[PDB]
Amino acid sequence: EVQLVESGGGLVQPGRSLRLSCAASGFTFHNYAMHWVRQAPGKGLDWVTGITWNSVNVDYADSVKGRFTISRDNAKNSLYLQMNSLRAEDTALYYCVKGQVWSGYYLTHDAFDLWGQGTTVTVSG
Amino acid sequence: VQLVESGGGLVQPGRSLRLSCAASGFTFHNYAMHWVRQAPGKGLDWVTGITWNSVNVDYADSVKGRFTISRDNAKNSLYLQMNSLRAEDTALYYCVKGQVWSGYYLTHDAFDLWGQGTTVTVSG
Amino acid sequence: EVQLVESGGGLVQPGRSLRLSCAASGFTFHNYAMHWVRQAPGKGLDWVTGITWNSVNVDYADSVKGRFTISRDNAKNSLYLQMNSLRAEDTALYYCVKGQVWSGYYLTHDAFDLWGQGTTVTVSG
Amino acid sequence: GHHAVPNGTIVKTITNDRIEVTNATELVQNSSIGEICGSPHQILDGGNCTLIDALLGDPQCDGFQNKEWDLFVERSRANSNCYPYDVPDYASLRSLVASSGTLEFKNESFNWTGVKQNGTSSACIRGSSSSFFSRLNWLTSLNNIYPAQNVTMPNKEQFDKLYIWGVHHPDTDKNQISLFAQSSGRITVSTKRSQQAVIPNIGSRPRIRDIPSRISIYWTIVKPGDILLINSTGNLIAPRGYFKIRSGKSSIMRSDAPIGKCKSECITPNGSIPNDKPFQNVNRITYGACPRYVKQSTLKLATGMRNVPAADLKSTQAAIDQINGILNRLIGKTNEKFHQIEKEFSEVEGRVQDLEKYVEDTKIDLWSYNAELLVALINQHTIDLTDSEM
Amino acid sequence: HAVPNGTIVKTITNDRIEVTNATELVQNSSIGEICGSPHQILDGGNCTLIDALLGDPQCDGFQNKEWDLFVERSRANSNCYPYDVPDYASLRSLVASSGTLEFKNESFNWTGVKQNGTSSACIRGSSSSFFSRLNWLTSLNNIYPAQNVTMPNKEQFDKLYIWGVHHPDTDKNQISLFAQSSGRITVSTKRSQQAVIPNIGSRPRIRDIPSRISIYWTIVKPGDILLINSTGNLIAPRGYFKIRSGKSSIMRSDAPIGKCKSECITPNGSIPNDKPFQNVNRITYGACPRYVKQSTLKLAGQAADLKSTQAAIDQINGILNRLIGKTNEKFHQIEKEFSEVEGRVQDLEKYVEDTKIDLWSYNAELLVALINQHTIDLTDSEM
Amino acid sequence: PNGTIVKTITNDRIEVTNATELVQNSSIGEICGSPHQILDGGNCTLIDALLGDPQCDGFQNKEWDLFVERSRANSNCYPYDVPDYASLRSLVASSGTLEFKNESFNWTGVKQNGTSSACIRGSSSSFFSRLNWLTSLNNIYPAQNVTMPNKEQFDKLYIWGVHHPDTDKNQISLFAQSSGRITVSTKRSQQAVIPNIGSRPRIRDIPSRISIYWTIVKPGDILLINSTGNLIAPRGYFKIRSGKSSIMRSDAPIGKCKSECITPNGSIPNDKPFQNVNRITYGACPRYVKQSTLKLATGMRNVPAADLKSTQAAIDQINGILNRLIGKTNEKFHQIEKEFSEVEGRVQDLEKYVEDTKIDLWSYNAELLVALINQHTIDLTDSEM
Amino acid sequence: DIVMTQSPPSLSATVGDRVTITCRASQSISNYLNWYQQKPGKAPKLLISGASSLQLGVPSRFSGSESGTDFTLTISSLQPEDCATYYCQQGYIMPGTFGQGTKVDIK
Amino acid sequence: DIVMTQSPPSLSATVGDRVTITCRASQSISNYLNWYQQKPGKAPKLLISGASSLQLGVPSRFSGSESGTDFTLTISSLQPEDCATYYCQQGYIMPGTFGQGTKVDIK
Amino acid sequence: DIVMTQSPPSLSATVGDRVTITCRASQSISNYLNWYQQKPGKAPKLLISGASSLQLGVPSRFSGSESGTDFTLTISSLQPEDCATYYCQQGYIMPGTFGQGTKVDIK
Ligand SMILES: *[C@@H]1O[C@H](CO)[C@@H](O[C@@H]2O[C@H](CO)[C@@H](O[C@@H]3O[C@H](CO[C@H]4O[C@H](CO[C@H]5O[C@H](CO)[C@@H](O)[C@H](O)[C@@H]5O)[C@@H](O)[C@H](O[C@H]5O[C@H](CO)[C@@H](O)[C@H](O)[C@@H]5O)[C@@H]4O)[C@@H](O)[C@H](O[C@H]4O[C@H](CO)[C@@H](O)[C@H](O[C@H]5O[C@H](CO)[C@@H](O)[C@H](O)[C@@H]5O)[C@@H]4O)[C@@H]3O)[C@H](O)[C@H]2NC(C)=O)[C@H](O)[C@H]1NC(C)=O
Ligand SMILES: *[C@@H]1O[C@H](CO)[C@@H](O[C@@H]2O[C@H](CO)[C@@H](O[C@@H]3O[C@H](CO[C@H]4O[C@H](CO)[C@@H](O)[C@H](O)[C@@H]4O)[C@@H](O)[C@H](O[C@H]4O[C@H](CO)[C@@H](O)[C@H](O)[C@@H]4O)[C@@H]3O)[C@H](O)[C@H]2NC(C)=O)[C@H](O)[C@H]1NC(C)=O
Ligand SMILES: *[C@@H]1O[C@H](CO)[C@@H](O[C@@H]2O[C@H](CO)[C@@H](O[C@@H]3O[C@H](CO)[C@@H](O)[C@H](O)[C@@H]3O)[C@H](O)[C@H]2NC(C)=O)[C@H](O)[C@H]1NC(C)=O
Repeated sequence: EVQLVESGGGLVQPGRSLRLSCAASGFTFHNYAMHWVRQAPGKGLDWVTGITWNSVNVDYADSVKGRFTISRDNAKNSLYLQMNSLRAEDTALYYCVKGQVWSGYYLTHDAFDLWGQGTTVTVSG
Repeated sequence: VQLVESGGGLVQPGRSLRLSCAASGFTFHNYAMHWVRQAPGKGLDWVTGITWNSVNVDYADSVKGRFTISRDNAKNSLYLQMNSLRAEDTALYYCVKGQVWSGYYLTHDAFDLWGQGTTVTVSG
Repeated sequence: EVQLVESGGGLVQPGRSLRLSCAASGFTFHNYAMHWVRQAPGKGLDWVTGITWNSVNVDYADSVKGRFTISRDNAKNSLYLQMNSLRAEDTALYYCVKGQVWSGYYLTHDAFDLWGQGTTVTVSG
Repeated sequence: GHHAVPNGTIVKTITNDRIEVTNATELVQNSSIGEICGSPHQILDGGNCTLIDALLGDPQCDGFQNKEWDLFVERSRANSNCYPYDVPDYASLRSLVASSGTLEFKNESFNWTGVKQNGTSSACIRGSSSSFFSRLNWLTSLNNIYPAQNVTMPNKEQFDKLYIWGVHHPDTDKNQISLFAQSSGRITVSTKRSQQAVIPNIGSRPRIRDIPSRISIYWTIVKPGDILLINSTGNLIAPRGYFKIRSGKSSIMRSDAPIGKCKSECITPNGSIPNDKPFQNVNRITYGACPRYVKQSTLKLATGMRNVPAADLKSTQAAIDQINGILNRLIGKTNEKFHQIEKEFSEVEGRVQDLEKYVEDTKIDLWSYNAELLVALINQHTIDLTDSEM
Repeated sequence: HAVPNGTIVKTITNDRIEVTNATELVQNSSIGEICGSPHQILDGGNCTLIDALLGDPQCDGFQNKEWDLFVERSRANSNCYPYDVPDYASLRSLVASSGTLEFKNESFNWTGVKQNGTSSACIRGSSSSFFSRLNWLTSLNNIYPAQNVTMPNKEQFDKLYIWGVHHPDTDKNQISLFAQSSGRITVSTKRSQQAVIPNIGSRPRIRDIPSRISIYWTIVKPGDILLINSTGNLIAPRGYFKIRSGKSSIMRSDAPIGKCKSECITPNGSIPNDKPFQNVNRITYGACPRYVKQSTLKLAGQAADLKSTQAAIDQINGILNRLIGKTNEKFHQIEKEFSEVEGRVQDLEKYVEDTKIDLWSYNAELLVALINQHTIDLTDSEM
Repeated sequence: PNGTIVKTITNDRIEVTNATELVQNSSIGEICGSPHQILDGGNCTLIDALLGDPQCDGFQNKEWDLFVERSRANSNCYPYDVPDYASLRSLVASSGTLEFKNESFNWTGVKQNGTSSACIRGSSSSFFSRLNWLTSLNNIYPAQNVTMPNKEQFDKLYIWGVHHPDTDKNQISLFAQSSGRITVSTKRSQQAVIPNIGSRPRIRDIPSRISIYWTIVKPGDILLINSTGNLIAPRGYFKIRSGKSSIMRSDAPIGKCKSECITPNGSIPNDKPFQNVNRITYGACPRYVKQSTLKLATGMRNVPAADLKSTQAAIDQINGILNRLIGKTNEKFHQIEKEFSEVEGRVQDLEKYVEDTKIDLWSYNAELLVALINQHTIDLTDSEM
Repeated sequence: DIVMTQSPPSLSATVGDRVTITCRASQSISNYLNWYQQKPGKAPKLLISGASSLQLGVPSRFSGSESGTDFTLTISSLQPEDCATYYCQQGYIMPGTFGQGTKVDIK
Repeated sequence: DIVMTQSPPSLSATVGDRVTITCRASQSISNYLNWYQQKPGKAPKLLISGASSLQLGVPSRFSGSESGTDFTLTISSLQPEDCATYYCQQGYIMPGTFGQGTKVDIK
Repeated sequence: DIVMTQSPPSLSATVGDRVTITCRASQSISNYLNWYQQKPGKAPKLLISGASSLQLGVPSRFSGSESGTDFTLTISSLQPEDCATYYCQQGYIMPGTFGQGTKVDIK
């Protein structure tokens, strides 16, 4: 059916970089906007980044500005996240999220209709 | 489709009578019903009429105060009661039916069904 | 098969008379106007006479104004031309042409949609 | 020497914006009485009821049968308690019946071969039994057979006749077969000058009083010497007779004011208003000998003279005569208008409604400009003439 | 100076004042003839505009004729196949403002059909006929194949096409005319489409016909293409008319046409346009005075002083020159008289006309009062 | 020295010292957008933005106070026709906003999100972003009976459509049934539509068309959609509001200036009471008069000094007149259309008649007002001396 | 009450001829006039209601018209079955005002 | 009355080439111009009427146009069968006037 | 940068009772609020979008309403399957602002 599978993650030392991948299967990928969200262990849900189809409007959160990069590949049906500089505040479970509007130029006025079972990223010695 | 009548006869002046009209073949609780009397070889006269809801009831001037008209929709019947009869009321009575399907008032209509009258004679 | 057939041509002396007849077959005759057009040997095309379906508006050319008569018979499906006085300038091939407008009152706003192989008229000694 | 007043009033002229005078009159009326009292006019209170419901014969509107009027008052609590229906041109029929001014109904004996007549529904309850509209006939198949109808009625009288008929729109095909014995019906009502052909549409609709079907109402006008022909094959709501169309003064108003007892000639939805003054500020909707509408709260005409704080009779009489002549020319002479266009809309429709609003706004602006200029001119010339008497 | 025979006029501060001359500013009479020198008038005796456009026999002499004002008479009737126009007013206004009937033939394909059908109620001469600008298409050998014709617009002006749909009385008639039980017509361009389905049913007989014809019109722009794809009940076109923008209009009037020169036409007749206002009719053509609802409006030893007299005469004549003579030209406007009951649009039109008449009457009264007051003031100031 | 000629009632030409102009004859060719929210719809009509054009995507979920339509606007997707185009355009323009809210309709056994080659969104074929082309799935098109209530506190606008295919083969291939029918109803209105097969001229290699319809659902109401075939479903609902908003056709650049009165030629100042530029205006604008010059006598008559009190009195009176006339303007936001590209008939004639009546009446009023004020100004300035 | 007047108290006509009966009313009734036919020894039968609307079953030779504030009932071919007494009635106000009858005989 | 002038009195073209013939009128004719083709020894045949309306049976390579004030007849792909004389005629006002023909030959 | 406030932080109810969760926003979001339900150890599932639109597959016992300036999510008949954490999220401005959690426990 419809699913989003996330790969990557694990244990990384502070100041190092790694790349997470999200593969979508079951829907037209070049129509819906895609987001990355994260949840700390037993704390809450925090928005991370978001991109649209055609990759014109890209938005990041204030705490992840300048060190994070999100990209798309509509031919290969993939959403990529690259994190370069990492701190201990990013140890979380990451979810790859699908949007609801069928074709949205802008990233707002939307809702999260599909979520994926995220991957664990730990930043520790 | 007929309106039959009963109750006619010979009564002395100053006494009472009760005529009954029974309707069959049509929906009774829609049409207005009147009574019309005809003297022997004289003409036709109007005496009273009633609507489907028994809200508007009208009487002729010469029969005011002594004549009562009533209706029972469940039993499909129309009743007339005479109390103080005189020699001017010896006539043949017709139980007539109105034409409008559902009239709130007794006016603006005609008489589309007539019964075969019953005879009322007031004499010694 | 829609056709017009002409008859009555020949050789006549100057100052004498002639009568040409045109028979129409294959179309409703009382709906179309009818004209006569003559062509000199090796020269251009010239308009001669014209009539309508009701024989109400009849028009003639300037050079044949007085001595030419055109008539129509709807019952017999015929168009007749009568020439009273003939000169040497009238030796030509005559075409009996039909009009294009269906039930036209006037002769003007139309075109000649059917032509007949005309007959030869020679006015010489 | 002139006279002065301890009090004062402020008026507007052309050269001056504020002039103190001795006496000023108000040319605009800002208040009403709150009661629509029909002494000179005939007013019909359509409580519980609209005009179309009274026309069709709603069980609640049964008391409006064969009743004439000069103004129809339609209230905001009016509802429907019968079979659900729609009118494809509601405003046109409402205006036509409102301007006719009469609900007189005369029965006719249509032929109607081989059908079941006087169909009743449980959505309409008259008394304690299921019923239907009193001026329409629901034609239903008899013995699972609905023969084609072809009936004619000529107009041998000396007036136009209005016929109100309808088309039944069922919900499902099963209902259509059970009611009219045919998969698809078709209605053709024609005269010598017009034709109306209607095809019913089958589909579900939201339930009003447990009824998923609807009824579409149509009307026809038959002129003298014409014939009305009805050639339906199914889904016909036949007429039981004809109404009378008249030309005269009559209209319909939407208001919520009580009806009283007074001789007022001008009616507005707020209430009855006196017509002595030439202008008004209450409502755009009027009926009968009404002052014109302006958007000004106050418009005062200087019926006096300027003040700067024995007797002569000839000059005083001359000034009084001229001022009273001006007042006679202005105050009292009012034109009468019956059955204007609608000025309030409860929906949004589009081009026609925008055109109507534009027309009314243009009228209001032009008349406001006229009122301001007229008061300024009259005040200027009044001051000039009263200063010319010295 | 004084006069023995005076006149009575109205000012702002005076209602009845006596003056000397008191000319008149409203016209209350007409000569009773529709003069035709400046404008081109077309008398449609026994002929409506739509009948002339379609080409019924009685109007055969109106084809290919231009006009500036079409005159329709009350005796006009139709003597051909019964027909109905679903939007009669719009088509009448369109053709009236176009100002020309000019037909150019076109050669449509029309495969496998019988053309030029005739009816016994449209007699032209002594034989049955039909409209001269429409083509009644009927089945041939009990077959009516589908039509797929197309015509492009390679010219420099819009083309008007008039076509129709036949509504027969019974199914037997429909089959006998067009082989299909139910027909359907689709006429479309690059910007608009029109789909029509005939309605079978009986109608009152006009000239022994229970069937009818519904008339529709399309307009094709200079870069468009007209497509006709009907498979039944089609009264095909025979060509296209020319649509122009001009100063033409229509008028209903039972008045004779004479040889005279005048610029302002009303249904009662032609009226002079010197005075600024009128009282005859609200329907006008050309340079006409405004309509007011008032019967009359009027505007003002021994020696002599030439200078003062000349000054007063000059000022009064300047006022008169400003008022008298300068009129405005309105050619095509909305309808002001109706012979039916319609509804919203008719009420809106009546409201518009009443508003205009009331406002112009108020303007006329105020203007005459103002000018009289100032005329009296200035003539009193010169003495 | 220099003089100005003005017009009164008694005299047609009087030489006065100073005279002002009450008619604006010029405009800066820029639609200033400082105090009004102006949305430039380049290459995009209002209806093409209400629906989802592949080139009008940037206008979605946008608000405006005035919409500017350009003459170069064109459509670049599936051909469509609106049976009442003017009404829908006016309704959406006066609504003042496009805000789509998605809804989850209960469509059964059908193929959704159908695309076409007319719309191209970047590289792939597509369709409108606010509609839903429902076709058949596995050669079956089950009947759709879908309900949606209005539990909110504002009216909801639904835009749906019908599909008109070229031939019967195309209809059967798209929808299994030979003839479809659509019924969209509420508790107070109903619309039943039947498609019409037939060939049409090809726009972007398509002989089919789409008809567009709209429905308004009030609070406490319910929208029912019952369709057997040929339905272009909606993806959600728009929001209808009442306010000040309109739509204009103007080929003028948008600038950073500030001005209140807009016109298709540009933004014009509103100090003077009248104008001569265009009959189509937005906001607090001067009235339209056919005249080109209307001059008010702001000075005394001209014939070829310690009296300060008389000078002050005259100046105060004239300045009071000017204050009454100059600067006080009325605000009209949404009006009727005043330009037509096609010939239609009765309603267009009625609109033209209404505008002509308004223009003539206001021109007469302007001329009379200038005449009276000139006459009284000259009279008072003569009386002061 | 509104008195009703019928013109011919008795009329005789040949079979096939034309018979006309006229009625007048004291006040104005909005065409609410009904015609009744009574054979000897039987109940009345309504012929025309509304002065112009023919009831079902009545032969087409009976016609009703309004002319000059008078109401007319016309028989075009007087068959022998049309010998009866003809009465007029109103319905506008309700005191009940059947008029006197017109008796028709056949030669 | 109205004199018609044809621009080329004689034209020669190769098979497949484009050929244009022009006609001018003295007065204004409301696009009522008809083109006629006559082979030697046969009767004339009407090609286009109204300057833009092709008649049935005429090949599509013939086109007619109004180039402002001149009337043009264009043959796109000339063929050996298109060797004849071409005339332009008016219909506005009688008498009908034919212009002198244009003779076309094949190289 | 909107601060979403939720109430109550923790709730307890019996099987069958009525449960209400309220959410407020710092600024005015034009009815763009989404409700999310997360069970322990699973991904969030969207319940209501637009504050009034139920997504497909969500039981009808869930309702969303706009009570004044607050947004309410109501469970009419709580069931043992409805023990989770609920969040309210905005969509007007781009930075997604999830609220805190309302943990619901059955008795
Ligand atoms: C109703 O009234 C209207 C007017 O209002 C009438 O319409 C006019 O009809 C005229 C004929 O009466 C016609 O003029 C002739 O046109 C043809 C051209 O051929 C084309 O037409 C034929 C006929 O079928 C079509 O027309 C009839 C008309 O009723 C329709 O019913 C039918 O459905 C068709 O629409 C077609 O057979 C022919 O097809 C061939 O060409 C096409 C390509 O164009 C191919 O696809 C197809 O396979 C065929 O090859 C054409 O469509 C000419 O025949 C004719 O000119 C000749 O006329 C006669 C013989 O008919 C004869 O004198 C000469 O013929 C010879 O001419 C040349 C010299 O030898 C040479 O080509 C041959 O030898 C040829 O045999 C003469 O030249 C006419 O020009 C008008 O065009 C038409 N006008 C309009 C405006 O439509 C209509 O008839 C009336 N109908 C009735 C029922 O009363
Ligand atoms: C196409 O889709 C529409 C919309 O979904 C369907 O229309 C609905 O049809 C059903 C019946 O099939 C209607 O339900 C009935 O409504 C009546 C009103 O009573 C209830 O009203 C509302 C609910 O509608 C509530 O307040 C409450 O439940 C009321 O009782 C009654 O006539 C019916 O009685 C039943 O009521 C309850 C409900 O189970 C039971 O206790 C009773 O014993 C009894 O069974 C029933 O509720 C519903 O109202 C329709 N909706 C609308 C909007 O009209 C169409 O049926 C569907 N299909 C087709 C072919 O059109
Ligand atoms: C208009 O009214 C007339 C009244 O006669 C209707 O005509 C009748 O139509 C019915 C239904 O089609 C016909 O019945 C059927 O007709 C054919 C044989 O003709 C056949 O299918 C069946 O055996 C059956 O009889 C009926 O014959 C026909 N009557 C006449 C006299 O023509 C007509 O249908 C009505 N039109 C509309 C639009 O309602």
